[PDB]
Amino acid sequence: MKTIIINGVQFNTDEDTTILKFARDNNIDISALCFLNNCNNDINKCEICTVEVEGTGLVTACDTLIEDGMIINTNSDAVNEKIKSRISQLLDIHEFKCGPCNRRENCEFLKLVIKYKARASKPFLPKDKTEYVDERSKSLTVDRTKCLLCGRCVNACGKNTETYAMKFLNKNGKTIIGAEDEKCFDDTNCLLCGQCIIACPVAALSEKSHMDRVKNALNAPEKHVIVAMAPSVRASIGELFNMGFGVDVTGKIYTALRQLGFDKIFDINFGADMTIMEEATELVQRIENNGPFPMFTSCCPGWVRQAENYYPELLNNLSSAKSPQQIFGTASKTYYPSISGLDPKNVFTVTVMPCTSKKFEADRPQMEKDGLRDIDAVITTRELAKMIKDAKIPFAKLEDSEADPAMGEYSGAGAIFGATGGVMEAALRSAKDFAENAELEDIEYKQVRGLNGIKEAEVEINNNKYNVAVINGASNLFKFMKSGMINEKQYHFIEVMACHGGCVNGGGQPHVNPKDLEKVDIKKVRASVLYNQDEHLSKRKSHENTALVKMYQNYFGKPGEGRAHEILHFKYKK
Ligand code: SF4
Ligand code: SF4
Ligand code: SF4
Ligand code: SF4
Ligand code: FES
Repeated sequence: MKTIIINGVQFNTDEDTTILKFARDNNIDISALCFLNNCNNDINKCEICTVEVEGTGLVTACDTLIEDGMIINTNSDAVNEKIKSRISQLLDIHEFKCGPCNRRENCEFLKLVIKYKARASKPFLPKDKTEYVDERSKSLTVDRTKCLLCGRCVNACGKNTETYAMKFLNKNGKTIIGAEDEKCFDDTNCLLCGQCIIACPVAALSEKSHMDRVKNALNAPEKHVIVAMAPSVRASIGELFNMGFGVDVTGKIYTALRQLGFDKIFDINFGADMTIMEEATELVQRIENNGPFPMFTSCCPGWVRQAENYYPELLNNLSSAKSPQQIFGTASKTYYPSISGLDPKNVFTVTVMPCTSKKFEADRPQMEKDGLRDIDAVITTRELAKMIKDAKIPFAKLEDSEADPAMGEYSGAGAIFGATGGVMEAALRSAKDFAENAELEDIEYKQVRGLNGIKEAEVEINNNKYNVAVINGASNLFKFMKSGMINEKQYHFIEVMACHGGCVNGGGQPHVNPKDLEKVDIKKVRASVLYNQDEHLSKRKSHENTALVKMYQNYFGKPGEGRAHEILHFKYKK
């Protein structure tokens, strides 16, 4: 029993832990800023977690271990004035104009300024932002008038991806963050996964806006504007409307989209089922052809960039199926006209994604046919929330509506795509029926679910054994390759997601404050929505999607051949 005193209350504990963590454990208020992902900003520590230890002085609670005999005061005048001082110093480098700011409603810094009634010694009022802003990327943007130089993005990049594509740079004698050599991120090894954005406490890192593309298309009378959301959006956007965590808001989204004026409400889960039709078919062909193995998924553009940038020799092993977004988009410019009378050139296709890398994918030059882009705009979950709020739509009390079914129906296999191992599970449900010419009732592959960084399973397909792996996060791809794990056995099919937890933890998702992250397992809670959908859907195999089956039978023919192979696939040369 360590005996410690905090603010004159006695605690007895066997724990070995920091002052911050014990304080959070025991409902004692200590502020923190740079501490995230189980670090601090090791050079240039923020000191916002300052406390007083009697007999020692002011210490940073986030990395100071409790010890027997400790007497700690978290709220003395000397403590508070130190913290207020540090915040004041940050205000001197911060353009404090919250009105038009994209983090106005959930900013960690604003909360601290209010809490400590901090004041700049000199307001920072840059009158040329162009010098502080980098909007070159198709996916990320930087506004250094907001940057606290807290290093959370640098550490998050390193931990989540191990690319270290986000760096501290010396620019003109001054420290900034940015890409290697202050290049555009896209021109570096960066995956464009946005985990750096998710780690940022302020509006310094953001997604590259596609809001003007959307606005202009909705305002163009001749454009017919389709919208379709990713699996994960329905499991997360409610967080930005005060509804809490793990709330299924699918039906409210469809209603909001109609109120925003979109012409057709479809769903990327339909594209997920399409990807499975193509990719399960391809896997069966590879089985019949004795390879080449392994086949890797190709639906995560962060992973595609990782392969391009670090494992180009694996590109010909990637599934040729387009991702759900791009396969959907392709069909929206071909099949959808065929059942509507729309001129394909007037269809404008918008997706809503939990992802920043999806904007790069959509903008890839060859992701088009007959001069028509597969996908014309990609907005993140955050961008859609802003749109809904700007339109004054009372989201939390909307009535549910349904999608337009022709490219809107989805199976429970497509529904689970947004969680790590979801693609794998979905794919196996169709590949085993396909390979065995059977309709199997046993379809749950729990072995590939959950938050382990690398997962594996042995699957029997048509009386032979196959090995599959699920790589959960870009850093785990590096581990899997570098460790040689990939050689313990012949792998046949491998899912890779760049974001840990899969797309539910993508870089376009709602920010979560670090204290909530401490009490809510965001990856699991968001994923649970998706798995619950699967449990209640009447179709749980992609090839049982009735609108999809109609689409292949009337328009595309059989997967992996004919029209489908010719326009629903994409291969990477580099
Ligand atoms: S980053 Fe935060 S404190 Fe700074 S202007 Fe935006 S909302 Fe205000
Ligand atoms: S987008 Fe991903 S890889 Fe690039 S700097 Fe951010 S966290 Fe690192
Ligand atoms: S961009 Fe954001 S996370 Fe990175 S150092 Fe600046 S304030 Fe911190
Ligand atoms: S895991 Fe999903 S959100 Fe993350 S980069 Fe890949 S596609 Fe995007
Ligand atoms: S939160 Fe402890 S030094 Fe930054």
